[PDB]
Amino acid sequence: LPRMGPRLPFELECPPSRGEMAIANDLSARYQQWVTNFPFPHEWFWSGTWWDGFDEPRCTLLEAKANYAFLFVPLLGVPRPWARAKVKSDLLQKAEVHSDKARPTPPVFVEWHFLQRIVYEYCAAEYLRMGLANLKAFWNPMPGTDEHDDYQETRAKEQEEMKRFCEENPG
Amino acid sequence: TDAKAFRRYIFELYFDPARLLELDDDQHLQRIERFLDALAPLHPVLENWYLCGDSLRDALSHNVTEHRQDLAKALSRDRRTRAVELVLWNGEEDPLKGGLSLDYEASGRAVSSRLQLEDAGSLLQVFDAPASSFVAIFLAVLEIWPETTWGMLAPHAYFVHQRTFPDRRSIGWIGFCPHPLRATDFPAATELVDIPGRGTLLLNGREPMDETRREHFERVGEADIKLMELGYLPPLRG
Repeated sequence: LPRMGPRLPFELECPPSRGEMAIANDLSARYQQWVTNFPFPHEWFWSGTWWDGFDEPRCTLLEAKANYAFLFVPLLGVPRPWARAKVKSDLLQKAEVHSDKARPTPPVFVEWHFLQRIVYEYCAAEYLRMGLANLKAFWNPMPGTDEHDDYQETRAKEQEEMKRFCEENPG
Repeated sequence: TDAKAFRRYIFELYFDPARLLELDDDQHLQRIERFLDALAPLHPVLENWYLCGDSLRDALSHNVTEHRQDLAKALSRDRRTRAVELVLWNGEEDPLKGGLSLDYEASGRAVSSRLQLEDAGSLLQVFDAPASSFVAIFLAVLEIWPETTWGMLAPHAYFVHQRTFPDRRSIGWIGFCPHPLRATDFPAATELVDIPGRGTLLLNGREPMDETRREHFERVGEADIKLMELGYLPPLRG
């Protein structure tokens, strides 16, 4: 039952709106534009911290991660041993500093959207064991990819598994 | 024995962040050096240690056990809130053959001052007697780091979803508790190893824990409950 992703608007109480857009220093670029609708390399800079995107209506800061499966063993579910340094600094440490830098935890949520599934699966578990309550992880792939394909048939196989179970039961 | 579907395992040891922060770059490097020396006799995959890399080939360029002067190259020092960070790996790419890495971070926060080995499950593939060998590692850390405040070897699946107190740590299959414990207060198959004035090592059975058989599951659950009842079970964030 993977987390359902909301949609994103366009752009140009919830503090992050006191930030602005800055320049950060192309499969990865495309996917962040698809998750954030932020033009070129612009990113949201608030609380002295970088965020890939910002949903001001939903009061949610956004981050997108793509092309990190080569750093994992695709079946065991663990990162390759030599790649533990990159996973720590790129995927785990930056995700802690994000959960730490939100103040009103009722309105301010953070969401990490992963193109790839095994990267989402690892991160979602590692985020729960770190005490990151206000950070949710999503497998939200941009279309025209192998993933989007396995995404459509996964939600299709859920409605199928739900079709049989529901009509033969109360729930 | 090598298997096709094995169990991911967490192997973590926490330290006092305040005391560990004040160690300089030179004292940190002797701790890690001693640690790698204590790992060497336990299995041949734990002899060599390589550096992290962008690719697989870049991660095999430098051998810190063959070239010892290159160990200082893998120690970071932040300008605000000095925080050392060290990541090695043994040199094996496949966890099924013993591929494992060493992550040693001490920044000054309770949650961020720890030492761990990624996928203890790789060691389960290589360890004939996993109990005796893992206890050796614990005793090595306690010998080398007197600042140790906790340690936990537990299945990743258990500790994330099935553990008794979700706002607390766990003792896992083999955990360290920094107190004197009483063999009366724990299940029969749970055996203790007191450290002179340091604490107790718990061993919930000598057989590797499983999260699908009830004989293993109840043994560490009762253990966790007694630790919480005595007020020795720490919370997660701290």
